[PDB]
Amino acid sequence: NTKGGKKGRRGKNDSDGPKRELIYKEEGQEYAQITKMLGNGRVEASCFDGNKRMAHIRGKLRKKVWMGQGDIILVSLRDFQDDQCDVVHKYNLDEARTLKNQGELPENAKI
Amino acid sequence: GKGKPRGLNSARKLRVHRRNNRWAETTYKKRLLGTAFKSSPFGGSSHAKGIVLEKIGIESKQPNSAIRKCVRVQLIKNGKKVTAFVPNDGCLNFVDENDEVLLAGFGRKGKAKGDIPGVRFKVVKVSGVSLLALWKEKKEKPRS
Amino acid sequence: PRAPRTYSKTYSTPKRPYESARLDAELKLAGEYGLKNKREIYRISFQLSKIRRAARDLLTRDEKDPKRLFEGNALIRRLVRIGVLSEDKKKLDYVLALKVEDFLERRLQTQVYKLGLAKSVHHAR
Amino acid sequence: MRAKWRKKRTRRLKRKRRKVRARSK
Amino acid sequence: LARAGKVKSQTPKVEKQEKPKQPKGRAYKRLLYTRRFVNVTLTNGKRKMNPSPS
Amino acid sequence: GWVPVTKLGRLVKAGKISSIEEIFLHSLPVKEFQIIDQLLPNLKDEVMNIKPVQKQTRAGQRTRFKAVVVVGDSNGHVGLGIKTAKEVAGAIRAGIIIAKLSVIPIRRGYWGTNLGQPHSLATKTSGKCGSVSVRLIPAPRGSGIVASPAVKKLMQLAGVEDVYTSSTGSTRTLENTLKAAFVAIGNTYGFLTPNLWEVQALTPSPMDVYADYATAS
Amino acid sequence: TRTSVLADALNAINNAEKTGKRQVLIRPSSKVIIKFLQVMQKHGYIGEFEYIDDHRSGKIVVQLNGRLNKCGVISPRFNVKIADVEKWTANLLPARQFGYVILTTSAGIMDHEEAHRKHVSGKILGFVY
RNA sequence: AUCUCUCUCUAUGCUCUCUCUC
RNA sequence: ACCCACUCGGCACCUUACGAGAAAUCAAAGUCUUUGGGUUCUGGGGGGAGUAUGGUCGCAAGGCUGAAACUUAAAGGAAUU
RNA sequence: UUCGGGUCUUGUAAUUGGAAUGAGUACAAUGUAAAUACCUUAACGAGGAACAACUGGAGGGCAAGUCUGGUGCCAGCAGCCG
Ligand SMILES: [Mg+2]
Ligand SMILES: [Mg+2]
Ligand SMILES: [Mg+2]
Ligand SMILES: [Mg+2]
Ligand SMILES: [Mg+2]
Ligand SMILES: [Mg+2]
Ligand SMILES: [Mg+2]
Ligand SMILES: [Mg+2]
Repeated sequence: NTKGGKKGRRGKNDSDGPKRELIYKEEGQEYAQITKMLGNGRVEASCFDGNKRMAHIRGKLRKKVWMGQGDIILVSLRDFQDDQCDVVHKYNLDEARTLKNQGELPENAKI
Repeated sequence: GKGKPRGLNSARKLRVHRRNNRWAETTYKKRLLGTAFKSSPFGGSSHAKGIVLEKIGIESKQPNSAIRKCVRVQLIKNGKKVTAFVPNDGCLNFVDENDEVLLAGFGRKGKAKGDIPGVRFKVVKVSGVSLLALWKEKKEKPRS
Repeated sequence: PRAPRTYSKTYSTPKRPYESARLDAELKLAGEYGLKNKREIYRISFQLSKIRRAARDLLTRDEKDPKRLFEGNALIRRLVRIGVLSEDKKKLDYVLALKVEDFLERRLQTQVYKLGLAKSVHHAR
Repeated sequence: MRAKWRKKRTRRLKRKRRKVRARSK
Repeated sequence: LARAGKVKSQTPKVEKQEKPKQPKGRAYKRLLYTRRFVNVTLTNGKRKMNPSPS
Repeated sequence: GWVPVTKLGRLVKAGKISSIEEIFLHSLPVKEFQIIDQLLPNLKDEVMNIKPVQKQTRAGQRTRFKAVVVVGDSNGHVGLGIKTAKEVAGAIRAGIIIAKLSVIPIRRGYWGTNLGQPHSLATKTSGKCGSVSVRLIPAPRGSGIVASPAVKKLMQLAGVEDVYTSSTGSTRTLENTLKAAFVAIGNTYGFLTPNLWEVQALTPSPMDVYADYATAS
Repeated sequence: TRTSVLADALNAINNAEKTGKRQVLIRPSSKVIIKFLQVMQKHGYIGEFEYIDDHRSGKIVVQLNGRLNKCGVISPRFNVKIADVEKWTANLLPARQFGYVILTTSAGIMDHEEAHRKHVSGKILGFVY
């Protein structure tokens, strides 16, 4: 079971596990809380840095991993542009908590 | 019984009918209303040049994905804001803002290419150097 | 200015560029008669096509009309002078046929190789 | 979608526009 | 990073081979003809041209 | 195992007929492809197109292949066939058989100058399978068969020197186009022209004359 | 109203041919139609035509061979010039040489070949084959 | 001329795609 | 008033195809590649759109007339599993 | 009888040669208002590395690879399908 059982979910197979290794920060890539989940693949997500941004879903997670409101997310910022940016990796709740404990992200937002 | 008139002295009417009908052929209408000059940023022209405002990486249409990379162009002749796509991989690293650039169509008689919405024009000659040449080493651009 | 300096196209490009059989035929002809350019073959075909057109026009005008008597005869004579057309074959229908192979055979490229002098077509060229 | 409804909506919009124009005048 | 200029910045540029000079114009055409219509060992089967290491 | 079932077939086997022309004249119910092979010696088996075809029934698709076959010599009589089947080769074979059974002659016509040897087409000839309409306008000597590649191939198989064609409808349905062409060709001989005019009296059928040899009792 | 009588007659003839019927009845008939029929007979496209050309308008009955294929008209009777006759033939006649384009010329109503022989073109009236 | 005559809520659902050799 | 025989005129059927259809179907949607019996009127991918602008006709509501920019590679017809 | 000669002619590979050439150069002569360039022409001029052909493509449409490494719904192609 993934979302709603279905006749049309057995033709997919998801492989990641709940016990997966947490992904760290990169260059031109940082952490965001989701302000409001917008339509058509767009999403309003406030970064942990201090900029408002406009986040966008790029492939991969577009159907595989569903997302909600107020989630800690990996965003690779546009190197040429700035206002439009893209989501790369969704973080789990446990994962988020671990990150918070570590102090890798700034302590400003709650899960 | 063949709706169009077929008489020997029936000619004028026929001609007028044909004329009237012609006005529904889209191409003909485009040619004759002057929409080639009145509307459209490339006003009758084939290879308009302009300058870069913003470097938006426009997200593509469906079945496909990926961020596509385009350029906001202020045309030098008319001065309309234009969304124009840049060919090849990371040619954006040769464009830069406030740089003069020559543009072309898309083998589409106007319209838009099969993945990029809003985009109508290829960026072809960045500062009169041409992008293809830049891509395959060949020639170097004036920049500094 | 001067004016009457007119430049003629002399060859026809085929309407379908990858119609395979045609291409193969062209290649074969090139192989046979040593040809740098497919435009050479095309050129010759264009010439032949022009001749054919003329012949067709003549045929359109009825049997033993003045035009037919003149122009057709002239064409036949011209062909005989080049060679190509056989001496038995002087009746416009033959002209309409003529193939494509014959024009690539009555030309210096082949005509040198025809009696010897080279022992190869490329050599002759 | 029904076309009649669309037509009705369009008519309503037109009416509104007319009213606006009148007000402006 | 999903940034412009990938692939060509990543892939190692393996240089062009020396190779003996493949002929021109007429000669090239002749060579092509020889390759395709003179002999071909695949007489029985198909009129295929380009093969594979398979 | 070349044993015939029909009487005509039996007759052909025995060797008391060597002419397909006679058969064409008397319009005979041929249902064995053997007959054509026996009489018409050299005929080129040519496959035009293999269309994938489906009927989506509950558990996935059902891929059948439709092959188009144009058979014939290079002098007058031309064969035409179509078959949907599971395996492709088998389908092709079936099509070939059908084409052979079909085989129809052409009234290979002229232009005016005559001179010699059966040339191109008799008349402006037409036929429609679907929307597709095929013209056959008899083209002067050397004016190479101008047509859809498929139609050109068919003409070549038939043994026509030079023809103009004109298309109408959606010709992208190649099978339909081919069918139309076949129909047009058929029409050529089924047309009254001053070369016919003078009536020739009816000759008795080989089926009626050699009836004693066709039956084994 | 029936506008072109000749056209209607030709249509009737064509229908009869299609059927396989070996007799017609042309309803209003007369003059032009008669001449057309005569021309056809000259080459033997129709067998024998007989009219009860009575005290009214005329009614033609055509006992025909059936060898005729099609026989057209064109009621916008175009003024044919001596050169574009070839073009017309190409358009209308099936074969290059079999069949007859009917011309109403100053010299009289006859086929195309005959017109050519006299070197007088006129107006197209119809065609057979 | 032989019928006979039954009954109501129930909203939505996002995860691709496929040909051969004749 | 009935019954048969005929017609003439009308609304319609049923049967076939021997035609025409892309088919479903059609005694006309037939005589249309063998393409011109006469004439009017309309349509030229879908959407934007019967919208915006004018004009008019209207007490008004609206009707007549009627775009373009842009926008996509389909929308749609009939049949089939 | 188990080859074979390759008896007759070709295709094939850096191998190795024996003969031509104009393109540049050019004494000059011609050309020409004067000189270019061409037409003529004595001297120098090719061993693949030279005296160097690119331009597009290779799923179909449409000729041409279920080759080799990289990227991994990213970068990108692609007129439309994809
Ligand atoms: Mg599974
Ligand atoms: Mg439209
Ligand atoms: Mg208005
Ligand atoms: Mg649809
Ligand atoms: Mg020189
Ligand atoms: Mg290349
Ligand atoms: Mg191919
Ligand atoms: Mg490429």
